[PDB]
Amino acid sequence: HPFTMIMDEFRAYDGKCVLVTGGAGCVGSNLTGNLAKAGANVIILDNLSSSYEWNIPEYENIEFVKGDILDDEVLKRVFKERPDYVFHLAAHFANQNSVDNPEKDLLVNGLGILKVLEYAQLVGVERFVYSSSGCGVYGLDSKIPFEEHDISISLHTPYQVTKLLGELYTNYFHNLYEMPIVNARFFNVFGPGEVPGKYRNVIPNFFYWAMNQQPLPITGDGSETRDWTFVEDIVRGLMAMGVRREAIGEAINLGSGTEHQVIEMAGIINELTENPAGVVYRPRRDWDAKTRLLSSIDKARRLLDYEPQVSFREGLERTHRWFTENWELIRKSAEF
Amino acid sequence: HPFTMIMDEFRAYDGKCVLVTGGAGCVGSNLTGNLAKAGANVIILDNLSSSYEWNIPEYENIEFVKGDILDDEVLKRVFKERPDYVFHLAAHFANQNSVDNPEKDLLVNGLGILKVLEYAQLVGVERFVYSSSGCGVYGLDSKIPFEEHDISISLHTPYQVTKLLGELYTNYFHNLYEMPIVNARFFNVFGPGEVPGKYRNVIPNFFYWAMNQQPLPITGDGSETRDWTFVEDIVRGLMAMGVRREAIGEAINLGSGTEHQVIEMAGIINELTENPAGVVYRPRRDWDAKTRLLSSIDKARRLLDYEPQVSFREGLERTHRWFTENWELIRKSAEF
Ligand SMILES: NC(=O)c1ccc[n+]([C@@H]2O[C@H](COP(=O)([O-])OP(=O)(O)OC[C@H]3O[C@@H](n4cnc5c(N)ncnc54)[C@H](O)[C@@H]3O)[C@@H](O)[C@H]2O)c1
Ligand SMILES: NC(=O)c1ccc[n+]([C@@H]2O[C@H](COP(=O)([O-])OP(=O)(O)OC[C@H]3O[C@@H](n4cnc5c(N)ncnc54)[C@H](O)[C@@H]3O)[C@@H](O)[C@H]2O)c1
Ligand SMILES: O=c1ccn([C@@H]2O[C@H](COP(=O)(O)OP(=O)(O)O)[C@@H](O)[C@H]2O)c(=O)[nH]1
Ligand SMILES: O=c1ccn([C@@H]2O[C@H](COP(=O)(O)OP(=O)(O)O)[C@@H](O)[C@H]2O)c(=O)[nH]1
Repeated sequence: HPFTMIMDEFRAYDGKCVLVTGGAGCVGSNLTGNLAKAGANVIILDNLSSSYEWNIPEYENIEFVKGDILDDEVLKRVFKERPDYVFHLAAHFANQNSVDNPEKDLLVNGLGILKVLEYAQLVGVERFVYSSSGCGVYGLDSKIPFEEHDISISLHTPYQVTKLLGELYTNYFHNLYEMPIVNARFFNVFGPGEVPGKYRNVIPNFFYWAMNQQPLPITGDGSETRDWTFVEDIVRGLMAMGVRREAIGEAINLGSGTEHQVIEMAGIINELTENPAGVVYRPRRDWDAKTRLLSSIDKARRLLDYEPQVSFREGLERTHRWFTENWELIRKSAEF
Repeated sequence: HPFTMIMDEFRAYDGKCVLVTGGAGCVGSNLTGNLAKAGANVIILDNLSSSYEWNIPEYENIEFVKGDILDDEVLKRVFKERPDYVFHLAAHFANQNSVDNPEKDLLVNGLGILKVLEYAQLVGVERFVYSSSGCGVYGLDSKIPFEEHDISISLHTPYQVTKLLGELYTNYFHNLYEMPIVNARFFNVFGPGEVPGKYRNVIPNFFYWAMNQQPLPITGDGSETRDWTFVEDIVRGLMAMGVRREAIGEAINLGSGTEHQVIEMAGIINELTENPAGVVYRPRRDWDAKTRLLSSIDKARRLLDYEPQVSFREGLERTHRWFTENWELIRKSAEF
């Protein structure tokens, strides 16, 4: 097998204490499962504001703490366990939600990461890994494909603003207090573990609508593109970031390095679900000025030996399977 | 006289309603005086957390509202007047204060500017001018002299972080809602109107100590440099930013474009005050990693016809005069 660094680099988590904020969500549920498999003791802190307790994997060594990253009482409760690793995935999500609710977005994404960083400073951590966003740091003035040095300060939603703000604070803690941080810049993550809903991503919403035989609403002309990254590839990146010394202090894109049109994505989902309803065209969402996103993943290749293992098609099949296996829980949980 | 654009460009403020948040402070007191002279009706919103009511100039057309930019009640009180211009100078100041009190710094600098921007959106403004910071947006990875495109996301204090955050939000309101914003990047402002104190700038603190015949404490070796910008030059820049259409959506350095050593600055102050106590050397402050600051002011030249009129020496003489004329008020007010 070629998977020597994926397997034995990660055994480094065995017996370690890992706090995952936002651990009941899409990336979090996948990450926490893999950490538990690697023998970590995992603490999830999540307020379930955009996630469901049933999504958390069932492992003896995962402890679920329902609470808010803005609440200093619960923060002391988890940080007195002295986590060796913090993966900070909790966030007010995402673009539209943030335009509607900019102050709550700042409190959760700004004051929330600041508090979590402050407690991490008090106890000391081997690593603090933050889920930043490609959309959040690359602007219309950034060249495609996006390289990590080529960030923008001219953004289109409060979510984008506060994703960058997170990097501003992790870099600050690194610079002044020598905290070993890593800034992961995710690109349109998808896969098992994202329940559909009003403020959620297009792929799970399209699966939900397609499986109710509804037409898929395309917000644009369909030629808009995204770099969609399968969640298990994201997780492999994150786990590498926790242990590689060369990741310390760095910002690193986690993407597929390929782009697909919205119309293709919709076609694949309709094909897999045997949806006869096709698509309908709607106007672009007003804040959606960045209609092409494509990452450069060469830095991740260099520092992490990161390489996506799952094709777009394979990813969508795995997503479909999760939908069919959990359809009743999803039906009940989805809030539009 | 050569001052045609300084004089008749600014008559544009005559009869206009101008809100100046942070208006009782150093830059604010100077700005509000000049706006009142130009015939503007001025509303100051200031909580006096680092300023004194005696500093506000006495003009019939200045209305002082004691209140907090985080308080939605007082925000409605000032914004129902329908200001034509907003100059947003209110800020939790500055580097050390922010390291000590990072959460309050974020609430004031982040949530505060967000709220003020939200109300400006509701009423509509001809211009929203924000006092960002050279120190806040240029890093160790930025080339000296600092040009406006060459920003950094790797900062050294929470104040630097939240100064950049302000630009992130003004750019957002410009991008999504077409708010006519301008981001002014000030470089080490000095002059009449800054009372000395624990968390204040070096020049007024040095005047206060020198006028008590105390040695001036140099935090470093004295070869550290700053681009010190006289407050009346800053004010001329700001007033141009309010009226020039070419400033809309732009980030622009307001500096002197020259650097001076700390040791020279100290020597001049000791000379003017006839201080016999000289200097003493202390360690660098731990967050003070940027020991050279120098702006490029060519963009301001191009867009605003900005040109500093007051030399470093002349500026320090004017500062000295303000100290001697207000010595008793300063003695009483200074909090160390
Ligand atoms: N999904 C993407 O395409 C994408 C892209 C870039 C970045 N990210 C980032 O990655 C992280 C995880 O994304 P995701 O897709 O799993 O989203 P998600 O919504 O599934 O996960 C976030 C979790 O945080 C929780 N949370 C929200 N506010 C909280 C608060 N105040 N206190 C505690 N918990 C709170 C939610 O309940 C949720 O379970 C987020 O930081 C997100 O911004 C995601
Ligand atoms: N002085 C400099 O060298 C420099 C450099 C770069 C940027 N700036 C920026 O320029 C602006 C003005 O600077 P300054 O030198 O006049 O500082 P200052 O402290 O004299 O002025 C700021 C004012 O804001 C007020 N304020 C603070 N918190 C408030 C709150 N929550 N609500 C309402 N009012 C509040 C203070 O009481 C004060 O009068 C600030 O935004 C500052 O960050 C200054
Ligand atoms: O109901 C939808 C939602 C999204 N999209 C398109 O899908 C792509 C990604 O949308 P998503 O909201 O998942 O992520 P983001 O826009 O934040 O990248 C964008 O081009 C959207 O215009 C769509 O066609 N229909
Ligand atoms: O008591 C002091 C305060 C400051 N400085 C020096 O003066 C310069 C500017 O300091 P200030 O705090 O005024 O502004 P900032 O450091 O935020 O630019 C820096 O090189 C400081 O090290 C000093 O020598 N003694």
